[PDB]
Amino acid sequence: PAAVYSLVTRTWGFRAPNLVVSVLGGSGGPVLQTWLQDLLRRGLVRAA
Amino acid sequence: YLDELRLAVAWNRVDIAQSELFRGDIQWRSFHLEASLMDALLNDRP
Repeated sequence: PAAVYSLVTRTWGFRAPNLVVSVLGGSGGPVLQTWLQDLLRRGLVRAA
Repeated sequence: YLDELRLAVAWNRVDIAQSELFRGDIQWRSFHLEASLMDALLNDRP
């Protein structure tokens, strides 16, 4: 993966990151209750 | 068939479309938008 990191940093115009969070879950696909939408709509985008 | 977005575009109120689109209670389909854009273009609602 050193090659693909060098690809993303060098060739394509992306800047090197400062913070890598990784959302990793499965709800199965119904609509989620409202405060989870508030959490992903306030905490993982404004900070990001 | 009467729906909500076409009735909102027939009026001039924007906040009804704001709440209906941004509200997460019902996931929106594609046919409603694809039909209602045709009525939005004709009556000059930019």
